[PDB]
Amino acid sequence: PQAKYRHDYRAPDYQITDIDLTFDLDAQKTVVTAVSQAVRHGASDAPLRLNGEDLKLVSVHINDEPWTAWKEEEGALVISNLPERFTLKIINEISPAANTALEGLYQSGDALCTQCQAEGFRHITYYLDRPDVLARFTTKIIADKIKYPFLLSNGNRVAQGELENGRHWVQWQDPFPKPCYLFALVAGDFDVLRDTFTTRSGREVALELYVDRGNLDRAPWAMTSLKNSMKWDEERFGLEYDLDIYMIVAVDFFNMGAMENKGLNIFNSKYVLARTDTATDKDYLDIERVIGHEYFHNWTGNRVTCRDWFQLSLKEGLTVFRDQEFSSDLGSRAVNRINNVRTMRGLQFAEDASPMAHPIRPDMVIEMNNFYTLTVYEKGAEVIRMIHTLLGEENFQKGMQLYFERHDGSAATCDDFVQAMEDASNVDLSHFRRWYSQSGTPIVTVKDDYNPETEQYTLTISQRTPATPDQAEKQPLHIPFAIELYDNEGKVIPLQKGGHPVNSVLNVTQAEQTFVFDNVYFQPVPALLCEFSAPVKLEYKWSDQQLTFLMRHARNDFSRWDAAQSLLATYIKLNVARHQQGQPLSLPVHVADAFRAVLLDEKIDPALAAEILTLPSVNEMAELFDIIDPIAIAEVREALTRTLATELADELLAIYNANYQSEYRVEHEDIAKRTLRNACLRFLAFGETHLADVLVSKQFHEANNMTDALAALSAAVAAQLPCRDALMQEYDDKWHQNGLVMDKWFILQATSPAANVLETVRGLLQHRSFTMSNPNRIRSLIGAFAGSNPAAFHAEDGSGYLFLVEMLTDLNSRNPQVASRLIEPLIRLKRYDAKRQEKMRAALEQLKGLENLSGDLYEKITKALA
Ligand SMILES: [Zn+2]
Repeated sequence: PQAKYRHDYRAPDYQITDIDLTFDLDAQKTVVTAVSQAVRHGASDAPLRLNGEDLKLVSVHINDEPWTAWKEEEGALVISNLPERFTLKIINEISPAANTALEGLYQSGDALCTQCQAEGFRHITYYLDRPDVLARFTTKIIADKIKYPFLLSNGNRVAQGELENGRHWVQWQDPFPKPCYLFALVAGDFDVLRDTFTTRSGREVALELYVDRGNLDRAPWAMTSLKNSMKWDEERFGLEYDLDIYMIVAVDFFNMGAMENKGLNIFNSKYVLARTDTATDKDYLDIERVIGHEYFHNWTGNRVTCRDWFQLSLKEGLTVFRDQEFSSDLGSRAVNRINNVRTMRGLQFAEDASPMAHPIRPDMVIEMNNFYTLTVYEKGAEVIRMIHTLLGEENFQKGMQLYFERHDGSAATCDDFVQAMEDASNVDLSHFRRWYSQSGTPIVTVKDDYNPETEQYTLTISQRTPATPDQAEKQPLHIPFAIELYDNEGKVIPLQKGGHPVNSVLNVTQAEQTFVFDNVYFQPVPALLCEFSAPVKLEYKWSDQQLTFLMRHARNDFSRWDAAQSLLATYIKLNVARHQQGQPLSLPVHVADAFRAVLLDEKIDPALAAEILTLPSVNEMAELFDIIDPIAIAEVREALTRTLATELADELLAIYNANYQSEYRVEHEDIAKRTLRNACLRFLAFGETHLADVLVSKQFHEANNMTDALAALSAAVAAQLPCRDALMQEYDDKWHQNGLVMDKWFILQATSPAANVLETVRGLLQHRSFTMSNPNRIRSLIGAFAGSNPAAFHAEDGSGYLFLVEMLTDLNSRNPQVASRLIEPLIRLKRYDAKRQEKMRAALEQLKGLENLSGDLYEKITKALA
């Protein structure tokens, strides 16, 4: 399998302007007839090179002439000797029922549906499967009426009829030219929730949500979120929907979260289906986020698409930024920012330190599906957010307007987007562009000095990015570095120099630079990298008292949570070193006191209190260390929880009780209270055993919602309480028929601290609610074990690696995309000790020798073993 390089981009020799598709649909054998209008742009002797994978070719005609001048090759149909403009007709067969990879057209339960990103359309017919080829689609679908009463594709229904032998047909037309990755087709029998949205200019849009029969009770929240998303994009970005119908289909079998196919999104049902007894506050907020995300792609992705797949961040980073702004505008901005920063620090930073490290605009790709990553999405969004920081909302919106004005109806590049931002704002972004082409996390080191004779505060700031496996050379970036200075009363000291105000976003552009501030009347406590103003690691020699001062006085809630994180980092690092020497936890009294003060503070937003009282996960803790000791990290996290539970027992129980809510509401004040209450519960589960057991068991049984029932169940598992086995069995007996609800239970089983966790996980491969045919089940059981239980995955006997190898040996053949997601914990070997590395290398060498090794795994394994 051959690498492809961004620098090799070349305009296509042929364009296809219009394509008329017919599907004679059947799960065993689908016949596709594709009639394309092609125009040559390249040299008159250039052949037409169509992509195709796993297709049975039936015929090729050019202007209705059976064509003799073609050859099939690996992944291609090469057609020679063509006129300048012509009608191409291809007939080919495919088999949805045999498509276990879930790429192209496949079977999802009884339904047929598509997943065409990045390059799945070539699994349906021979085509120019590249996103700079934009065609107007019309799609006719012919199927058995009883099996497939609903036949959906992009756009509007323009014809329909019935046939003999119990078949019917529908034809769809989408007036907007589109790259083929936005093609979608759905056939099946569904319940449909129907509603309407009227755009600000008065266009009435029919909204239709298709769910499996019986699931209509779980549909209204997603419909509500869709209307919320539409309204918000109008208010915030001035964008309206541009078609007459918006369809969403929820499918159980889906390798991704959701896809933005024009006017016909297809969603993993995990991001659609919610009822208060089945779904948590977090599920509700995730549905909102992902409904919004796919809706926001209508402009940032669809009306302006990607010239090539190396530009993936152009749509994904910008759309993630938009979904974050949506969630933040509608909810708690501080909570959203906190959560996204934890994802950056705990998950993305790890990827940027891995063999798969890549810039947000990659330079080299073997399997494009390997690059739908935390880097392209989450760091890509941090990069858009830095442009927003540098320009401010007004200029940023001007740049959006110029971007759409220039690029509406075409495929664009990351560079085009930056250029629009720069032209609209008159902010020079040429050094800034380096964030697109350099991989790795910068480390920003800050030293300060207060001069009492001159009343000046000096920050000496430096930056470096360590070399990564993909790039030996690194250069300084344009780092927006937001600061705030506090006097001893907690008041902000105006920033100024030489009689003029200074902007609080510093431009850190050099390897080393000094910034001097005048009229600093008192020695300041600084807040640094405010609101995580750049995606970097900060090195500053904090005192404990500077941090607790900030937790008490910082103006932005983010800064208070972030000061607590820096405070905790110090003692997590201390206690991991202690664990390694056989010693128990040590924590100064004044550190527990800072957390007591948060619990008892009446003025603090419960949303903030809740996040400060949620300890960093084992993955966030891992990023504090050069060499990861996952067993010490897990045990230290538990010991810290036990220590805080003992020191704060009375305060924890008071706040738990005060935040009781008899009514369940999916509303941001109610959610904040309940998140605080359940954060208290986590600690309380580690109190005196009988007391803990009673409290947890009672919450589980009296819960009037899944958020509270799951928080109880999770605490019983985490603290290994006596009630655990009974509660876990009760949930199984109640919920086994419901895969999405069982995913929560598989996760708890997979991440359990019990000594026998792997044995339990292996037995659950035979559980009635588990199946290897379903990516959600796989991710909930196997993926959560390997990625979210590193202590057990990295068991010293190497049993975790051997288990993952057995699972990937199956999935490599069955569903390479899911296999490649799941291999990720194994490729982090260089972060671990020598003895672990050699077992992990051994596991990777075993996988490398697999017969029919997928390109998806090949790419990661070869990087990991380099
Ligand atoms: Zn997206």
